[PDB]
Amino acid sequence: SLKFPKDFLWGAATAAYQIEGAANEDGRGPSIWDTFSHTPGKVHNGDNGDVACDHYHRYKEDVELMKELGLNAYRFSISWPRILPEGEGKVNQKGLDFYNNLIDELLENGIEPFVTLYHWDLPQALQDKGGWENRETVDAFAEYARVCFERFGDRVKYWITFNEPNVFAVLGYLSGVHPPGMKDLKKAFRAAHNLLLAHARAVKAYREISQNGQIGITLNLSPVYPEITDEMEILSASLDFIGLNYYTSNLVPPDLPRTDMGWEIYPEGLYDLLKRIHEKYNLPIYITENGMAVDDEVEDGAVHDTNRIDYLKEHLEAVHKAIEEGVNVRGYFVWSLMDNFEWANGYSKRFGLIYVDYKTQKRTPKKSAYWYREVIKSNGLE
Amino acid sequence: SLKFPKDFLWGAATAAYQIEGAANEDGRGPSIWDTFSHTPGKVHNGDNGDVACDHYHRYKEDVELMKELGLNAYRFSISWPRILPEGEGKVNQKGLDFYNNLIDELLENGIEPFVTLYHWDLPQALQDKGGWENRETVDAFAEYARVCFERFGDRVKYWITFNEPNVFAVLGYLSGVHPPGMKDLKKAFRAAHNLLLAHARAVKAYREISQNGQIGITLNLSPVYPPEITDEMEILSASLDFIGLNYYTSWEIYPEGLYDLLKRIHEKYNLPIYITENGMAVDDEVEDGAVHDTNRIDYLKEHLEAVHKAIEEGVNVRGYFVWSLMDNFEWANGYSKRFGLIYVDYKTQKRTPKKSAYWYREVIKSNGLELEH
Repeated sequence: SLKFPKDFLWGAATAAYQIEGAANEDGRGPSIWDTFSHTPGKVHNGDNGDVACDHYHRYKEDVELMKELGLNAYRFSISWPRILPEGEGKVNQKGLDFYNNLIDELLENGIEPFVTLYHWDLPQALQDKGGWENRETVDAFAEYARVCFERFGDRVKYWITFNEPNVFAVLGYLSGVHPPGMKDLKKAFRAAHNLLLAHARAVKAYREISQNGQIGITLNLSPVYPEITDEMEILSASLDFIGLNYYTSNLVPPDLPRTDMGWEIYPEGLYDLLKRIHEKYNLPIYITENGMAVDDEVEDGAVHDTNRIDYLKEHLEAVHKAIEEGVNVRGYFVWSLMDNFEWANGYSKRFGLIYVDYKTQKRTPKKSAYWYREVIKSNGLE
Repeated sequence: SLKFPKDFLWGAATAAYQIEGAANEDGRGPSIWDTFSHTPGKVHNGDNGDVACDHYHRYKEDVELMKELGLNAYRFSISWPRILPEGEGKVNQKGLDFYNNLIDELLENGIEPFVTLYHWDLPQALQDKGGWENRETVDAFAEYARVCFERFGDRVKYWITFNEPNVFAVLGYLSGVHPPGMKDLKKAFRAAHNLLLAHARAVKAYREISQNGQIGITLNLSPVYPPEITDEMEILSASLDFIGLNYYTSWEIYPEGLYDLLKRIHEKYNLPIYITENGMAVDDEVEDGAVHDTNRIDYLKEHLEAVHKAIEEGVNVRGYFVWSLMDNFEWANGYSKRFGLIYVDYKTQKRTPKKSAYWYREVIKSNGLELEH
């Protein structure tokens, strides 16, 4: 048996546009992914996030499923255009009411929020003026980050500025398979630069009103794909933790099994990566994403996804071997809590511990959900 | 009685985003008005054009209503993002199929198409790159105009480049009440400049394939709002075949203004003139299956008098189009302003001809009106 540290965080992760739905309800403005998934040829089978998991309306049931899972932490993202329909200025009280109710529901059931500010849903009004190529987007994000800290920070104490900014810059500005769908390295550089500045000014605004919580960033360090004043501002933004998203390693040759994404399953790469960061850097590490897509089928009311079981099992061995050698892994989040809209793959890729039937919105916990509940309860593995 | 020329065009007018619906169906990409109407605070009551009059699916019933009306011409717009979901590149075959079916349905009922290329629905993909502040949008519009000419021009003989480009530039870039919702005069200037260049490049592309149909543009010269020298001459190099006039008022009802303008265009310019828009919004209600919009009759009749006084003074008016054929999505006013000759109930999509439809039908049948001292 393999035990984890006592207060180790056990959670699952989602993202706003991937589960929320209610895209054009209750004062939410459109994001670039609303535009992207309404454009033919961009997303598998014309899927969009108009409805998604309808989590906006069904959050109470979803929080209750988290409690039965036994989570002590839940990673979600705030939809920027649900707070500021134009990215800045007018605030949506209804959007604030939703995340206040969500946060309070999580704490009522012993679940600690782990909130991501930007999870790729840039407000479309900002993209009309250039998006991340225009510095006024940086201003808007800082105002946006401020609003979230002031109204949610008394309850939220784990914050993330950006989810895989390195990946969005590549897929959105280099390969063009993600919005804003361009292929120009000079644009990618400018977008990346202002992403760093927006990160730094949000990190500083958090420290400037001083919450007992922490804030960091998340990166995937081996992903698989389908003037002067700014520099000083950027490097003065020291972190409290680093979030690691691991799925596979783009370097794998060894004949390995493959997921439903085509991704080779290679948990030892997680172990080494954890080691490499421990030697280079000393900050706390949270595995903010780790999961597997499976061709899941609801059977006789059940989904027997033992594939996903052994993937997470073998990856939770790798993290355990790392902590045994001093690496300060302080938490673990499965991607994902529920099947959802997986960007350009649409709904054809299921990562959830919980199956979602999109015709009925019925939630069916996968077998991995019942096994994960034991892992949290035992705080370890066999 | 006041009689019009034998070949005078009698029609009604619509615009793609205002009636079509099917906004995210059959290969259509989003327009800036899709984005605009999905943003809170931009459109009255949060209305949008997702469904509108569902004309995309109900076009054959609508064409049947046009023939009952007696129309010989019908002014509609082609949705640029229905032809090119991103404004340039891959062409949507289903979009070409729809307008081919529409035009063929019109001509089989003796109705002459009067097509507008740009009626305010810029593909959102091009707005992401700056929209009309970006010269690449000029290129995309030229290619767009070309595609339509090739696939539709063998049947279509009357073409409009832009509907009130002067109004869009003010409302989209100075006032900010229309998308892309900016308030900057220098941006209004640059957008205006690119619009004229795109107009000129499309006019010259039409002459390069030399279909002996006609090309022109539409302007409202009394709107209410309720140096690249090689460019500039390229603008002036784009001579017209006709001018389209949109008149509503100078909303004060003021038909004398119409006649005044018609002759000064006859004085100052000379092009054939089609009044491509004329109409009035009324608080229409269905009282037991009927709409008694006598107001709309008065407005039209009085304005049909002004055009008739101008024509017997030699003004070369060649056609007249009612705005609108049917109630529709009136931009930031949403569905709260009805301009149609035909009432549309948006819960059932049921079409109910108003009293003006029956009155306009007889005007066409008798090619004129009836007067008194």
